[PDB]
Amino acid sequence: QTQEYTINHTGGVLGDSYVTTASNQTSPQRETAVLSFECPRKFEEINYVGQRDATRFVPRTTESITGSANDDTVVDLTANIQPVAGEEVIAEQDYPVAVAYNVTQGVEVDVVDADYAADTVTLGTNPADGDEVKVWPIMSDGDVQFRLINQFGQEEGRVYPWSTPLYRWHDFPQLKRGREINLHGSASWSENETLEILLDAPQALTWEDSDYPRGQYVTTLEQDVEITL
Amino acid sequence: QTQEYTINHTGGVLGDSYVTTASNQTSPQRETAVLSFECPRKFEEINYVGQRDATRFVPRTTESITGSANDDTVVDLTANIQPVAGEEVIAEQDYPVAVAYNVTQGVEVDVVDADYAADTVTLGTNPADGDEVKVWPIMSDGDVQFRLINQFGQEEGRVYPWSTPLYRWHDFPQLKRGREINLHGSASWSENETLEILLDAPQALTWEDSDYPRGQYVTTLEQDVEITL
Amino acid sequence: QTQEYTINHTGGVLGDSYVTTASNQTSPQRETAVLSFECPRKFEEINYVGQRDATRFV
Amino acid sequence: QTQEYTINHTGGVLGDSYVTTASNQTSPQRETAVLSFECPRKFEEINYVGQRDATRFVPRTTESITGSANDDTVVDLTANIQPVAGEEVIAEQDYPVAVAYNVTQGVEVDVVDADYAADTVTLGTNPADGDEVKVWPIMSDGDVQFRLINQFGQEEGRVYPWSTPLYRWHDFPQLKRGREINLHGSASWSENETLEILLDAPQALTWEDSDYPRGQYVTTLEQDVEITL
Amino acid sequence: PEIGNNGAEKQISLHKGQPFIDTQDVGAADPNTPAVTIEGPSDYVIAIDAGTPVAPEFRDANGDKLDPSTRVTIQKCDKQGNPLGDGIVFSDTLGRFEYSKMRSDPDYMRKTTTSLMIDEREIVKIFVEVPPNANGMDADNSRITIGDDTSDYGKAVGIVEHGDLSPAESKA
Amino acid sequence: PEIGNNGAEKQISLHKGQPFIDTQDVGAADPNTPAVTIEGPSDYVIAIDAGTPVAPEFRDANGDKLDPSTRVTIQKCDKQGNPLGDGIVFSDTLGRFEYSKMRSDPDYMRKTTTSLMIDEREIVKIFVEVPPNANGMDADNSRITIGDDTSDYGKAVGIVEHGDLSPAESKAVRQ
Amino acid sequence: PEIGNNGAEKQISLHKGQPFIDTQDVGAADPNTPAVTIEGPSDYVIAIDAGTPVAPEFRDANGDKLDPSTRVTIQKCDKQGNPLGDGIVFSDTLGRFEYSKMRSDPDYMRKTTTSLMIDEREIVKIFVEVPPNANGMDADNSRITIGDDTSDYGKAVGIVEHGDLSPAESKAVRQ
Repeated sequence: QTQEYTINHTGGVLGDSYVTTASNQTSPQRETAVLSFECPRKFEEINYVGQRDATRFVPRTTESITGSANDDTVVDLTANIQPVAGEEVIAEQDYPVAVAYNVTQGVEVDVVDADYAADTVTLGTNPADGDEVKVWPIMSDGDVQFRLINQFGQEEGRVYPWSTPLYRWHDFPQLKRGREINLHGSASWSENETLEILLDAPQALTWEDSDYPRGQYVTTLEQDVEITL
Repeated sequence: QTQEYTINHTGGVLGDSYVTTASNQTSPQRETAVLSFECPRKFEEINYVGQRDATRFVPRTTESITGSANDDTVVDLTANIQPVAGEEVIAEQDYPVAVAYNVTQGVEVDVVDADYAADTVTLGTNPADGDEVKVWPIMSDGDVQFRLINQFGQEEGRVYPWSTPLYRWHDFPQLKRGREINLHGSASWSENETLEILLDAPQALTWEDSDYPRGQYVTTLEQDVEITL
Repeated sequence: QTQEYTINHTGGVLGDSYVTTASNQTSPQRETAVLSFECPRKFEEINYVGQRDATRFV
Repeated sequence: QTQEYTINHTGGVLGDSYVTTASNQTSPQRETAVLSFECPRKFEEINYVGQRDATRFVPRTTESITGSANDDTVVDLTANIQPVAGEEVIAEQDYPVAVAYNVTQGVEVDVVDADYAADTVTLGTNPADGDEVKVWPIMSDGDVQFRLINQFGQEEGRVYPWSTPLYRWHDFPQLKRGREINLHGSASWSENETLEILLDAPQALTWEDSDYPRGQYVTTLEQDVEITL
Repeated sequence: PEIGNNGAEKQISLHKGQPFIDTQDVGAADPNTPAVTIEGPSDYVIAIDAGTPVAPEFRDANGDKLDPSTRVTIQKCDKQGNPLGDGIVFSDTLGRFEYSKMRSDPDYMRKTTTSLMIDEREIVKIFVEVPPNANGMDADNSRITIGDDTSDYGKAVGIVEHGDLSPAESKA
Repeated sequence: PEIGNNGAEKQISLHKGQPFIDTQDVGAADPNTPAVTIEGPSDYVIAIDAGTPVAPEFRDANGDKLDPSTRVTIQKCDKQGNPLGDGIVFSDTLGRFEYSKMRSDPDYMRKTTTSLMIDEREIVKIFVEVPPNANGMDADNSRITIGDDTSDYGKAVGIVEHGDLSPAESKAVRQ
Repeated sequence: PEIGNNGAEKQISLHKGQPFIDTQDVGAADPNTPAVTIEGPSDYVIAIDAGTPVAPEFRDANGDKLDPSTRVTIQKCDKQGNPLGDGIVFSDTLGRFEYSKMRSDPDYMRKTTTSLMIDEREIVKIFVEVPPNANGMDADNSRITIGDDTSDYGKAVGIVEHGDLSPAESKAVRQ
């Protein structure tokens, strides 16, 4: 009867219809709904348990600059920054804190290091004047949470009262049992009822850019759940 | 009544007077006294226990070279060398095995790697001819030990007969419980009585240079103790 | 055994060593420590009682 | 009575006579016998147990190229390739995946990296035209197994039916208890009876080259056994 | 010479270079196509316990890892290549392995969820879901491994010859 | 929809971005102030067990770690910023954490010494002793964390609404 | 002052810079000699348990590691440099240590096979087998260490003064 699956921000067991993504909002700090999963017709019910079900959620943002004659090799940012689980070094991390891509030169761009104290990052390359650039740094200073919807956009409850910060979420090394993250709360729902994963943070996150090298979908969520067939 | 403090090679709970430092001796291999702590007037007594009290002791040495027209980028040494707890890589270590500083160019100097087999180390930069240099590599091939003094320069006993090698001291990754170092012996003393920390090794260690970037005091000791107020 | 003395911001029964003075701080309003008295080696103990012991601080 | 020794592809407790080595065959894929150990006169018996006795076996091959005017800095290979336990980086491995030596310039040759997907490897140096070269890359795509011989070249049985691939053998990090390799089967023999270690793979391995820097004997085997005096 | 009569329940592992296994290239958005097929040999019985390690190491044709949003699903099948809902195990994502230390580390070692069994003629498939506008799988560089022989950590795949034990038919 | 009636003794953790916590910069040779102040919210009760993890991760304004001879002291207080000797916990040095793996590793995870409790209106302070001729603390980059939610290792901070339980007042008087 | 009356069974380790140990250079294809000799001091008794760590870290004169096909063998001897087959321990290859992390890591920490004891006047030798056409050993840089003091991991070498205990002679005869 019961199984233990993973569910992702796209498709998976659902089929890309009863998922929906969305960005947050910047100027009004508000508890937006960045993702939501609706139980399809075919399942009987879905469960969700804390301290039983593992999780992963790698968000990012997007920013841009303008090429100049001066040898920049460094860019400021609008988002608080830190390393992935802490380290000054690049390529030792579980994943890159930041990625950069040049529109003109359709190539990746490495990263040397950064201050990780102020909103700063180094670039290893020397961008030319007029060249367009994009960057997908780490995100910080946010809160994440869950809530349930009974088919109508009509809340009935909340999985767990207190929000967990995405900041801390990046801080812990993920994907290690014993050190794996496990939120609290014990939810369950049935056909056409929705779980919404909600965000409260200033910086504008992303889901799709169509010019990101390390995979198509920039960010990701991967959550464990229990299903009754 | 009782507490568990740390004590350092400077000041701390004592006040920089009832500490004293000293270098070793090179040509006569002798059990010098590199550090010593005298119990001040105000305390009642001090205790010291093995397998209870943690410890740290990072020593180094000093050497110098002379700039030349030829692109050196490597220097030999007079001290046996190894990595900090073992690794070929730099900046992964708990701390740098070696530091270098140029007198003319008042800047740090990075390190690439080294052979770690013979008395060798690489430099990443290209020193100029005539430029003066200093280097503070790791130290090796030594022994450390303890002894007590009853106010007079007059020994009464020895904490633990057998010396532990500083070589091994560097080899273990420090500051990890379970892997933390804990010597043996159970000592205790009272007012104006001294504990001397002694060294037996060839190479000339240091305590102060006034031109070392990573802090003022080059070497360090940090020991746990128990105190009766 | 017991006596009733006065103690001052300098010397007195102590000897100018186990006193210490200090100024306050202006921009961060903080509970600074402007004076302090350390019981010397020679005494046995010191007491202090309210509604028993007078005071002055100019 | 009983001890726990190591035995090697040369000498050791035996004496270099009752060992024998041999290469494999290439065009007819056949279960050759690359090594064999004959119990000497002096012992009483030898035992061998799986999940009790550790093991190591580092094989390689040999190939050659021809110097050219063009700056090669890369060579293809005839053997499937991967890193030592996996990593893109060189000098972090438990041992080098590949070694190269120039006949003219009697010196080692470092390695930068490789694709590790196709039969490819990079060279850090710039070989000259006409210079002769040798290379001893990792080996892959093979099977290893055991069998016993009763003094006559006349098999009686087989230690364990199913072969283990040398590919996997390289994949696991060796020499770690818990992660150490331990085959299956429980064999035992007596005076002048032989254990043959057999190979089934295309590429021509080696045992001796007389021009290999990192030791004389290129490949190696080191197996644990139990002996009755 | 002397060899010990090892137990019939032999401890084994699966990989590409075997006869009763096969693979085939995959493009993009192709769930129904199995990247890898396994079949029970004749007169043998395979057993995969619930705490069995799992280890796919797929690649791109250029020698790269694929989009970690990609999904992998091991799944048992009835005969005639027919899948089943029950008995499935290891519905995981292609990311979050760290292939460098994956088999190396008991931490990175991802295990299955529930037990499993393979009667003499049965099938187990490995479906893959790649998002579109991505690179395809290359069979020359891809690989599967399951079970953990040769390590005190992890579990191993049990195998037995059907013709030895009498209640093997009852267990099947 | 269905949600489970989770127990009142909720398992939580503390950090900078909360209302009932505050911080402010610190200079040098400067014990008396709380670099970080905590206060009990209204009609709640917080509980910190003895095996509770602790994790200060202070910084310098330029983005560096400070002199490891620096000292940190958590300390309970009576109301009115009035400290108390008993009930003090976590008198530690600023060194010997290895902030990289500190919370991450149960080894590096430094726990408290004794139990602790916070009645509805009480204070817990975090004093810092920096040696002179050193750099000061910068509140933008500093941080405290205590308790270990979201991990089989470590413990978590208990919380309960005072209005729910009847012996909440009894435990408050018990301290 | 006060010192604790530590037990007679003291926990110790061996290394080059001691009086009751010695070494000397070695060439190639050269089994018979002890590269390193150990001897029991007078009126003492050394004990080496079966789970004792071992750590040879030999070198070449130019400062390199040798051919890992090289072999090391610790071996007990009767008096007079007279080896014995029984009681041998640690027949290992010179490779497969990873000297960088060898003592450091309990994984890499290679232990002995069986127990061992050294009566007051006895010998333990360390023979080395280098294949020919290889570089020789250099005593200036070589080293042995056995036992693991100063770590919760590993074991330590026991020592006792023979004159203290009465059954010291009984254990000596027991071997």
